[PDB]
Amino acid sequence: IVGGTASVRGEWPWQVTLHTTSPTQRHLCGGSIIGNQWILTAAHCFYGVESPKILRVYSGILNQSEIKEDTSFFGVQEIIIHDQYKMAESGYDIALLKLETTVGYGDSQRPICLPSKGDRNVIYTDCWVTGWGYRKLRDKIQNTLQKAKIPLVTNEECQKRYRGHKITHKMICAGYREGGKDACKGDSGGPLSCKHNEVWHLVGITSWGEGCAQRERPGVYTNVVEYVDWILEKTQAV
Ligand SMILES: NCc1ccc(Cl)cc1CNC(=O)N[C@@H](Cc1ccccc1)c1nc(-c2ccc3c(N)n[nH]c3c2)c(Cl)[nH]1
Repeated sequence: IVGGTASVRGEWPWQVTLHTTSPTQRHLCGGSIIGNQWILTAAHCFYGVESPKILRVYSGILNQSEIKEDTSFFGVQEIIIHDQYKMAESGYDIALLKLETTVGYGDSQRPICLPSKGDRNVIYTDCWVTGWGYRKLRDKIQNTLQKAKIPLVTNEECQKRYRGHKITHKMICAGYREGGKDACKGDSGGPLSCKHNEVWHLVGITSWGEGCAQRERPGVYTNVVEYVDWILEKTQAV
């Protein structure tokens, strides 16, 4: 996160750190708890990932330093990538992780509500992007979970900012015209959480952008409301 601040413990209890153990254990992507066996993240995170056996999900983490060999985690039973997904810039940048065991809910880990079908017409004015990603273009993964409030941008306005790309309604953008606050390297897969009627909703999935927090370059997010049926299809399968 560029231009953000340290989060308070328990502030984003749906935020997870997805680690890889191949070749060395390290943070790979952000993610969100949406169910007691389900993590919602970005499909691009799994480029070259041949097995879910190399993945570890850590919930209830403020600081990456809390993760040691003895730290409990959730194994991944299955990686579910949207089957229309080709690349982040083309959309369908969404994936589900089916966990091997059940997340016990508490004040350190709980699910975030998915947007409602009716909420496609609602205007969110209180949106936050969270993660352990870089604070600048050339940096390292941050110890403490960072947060930054970002305004949503219309599709039309986002499309003017990305000449040469096709910004679909399955994408949602967020950023300041002058830049300064955004997601950066290591934040992808994480949430864009918006508070409306005292309830947090998973409005976006950190997907892609041209650089980090650049002037007239909004962050591009998977528009979660456009995938609620896909999420229900994969999580509510008979
Ligand atoms: N252009 C930035 C931008 C701006 C606004 C918005 Cl909304 C989205 C984005 C996108 N921001 C991303 O996170 N992009 C992902 C893409 C990607 C995901 C997974 C694997 C490969 C590529 C990314 N993650 C890392 C990364 C991961 C882990 C570590 C680590 N342990 N050390 N260093 C790291 C660095 C890099 Cl580099 N790039």
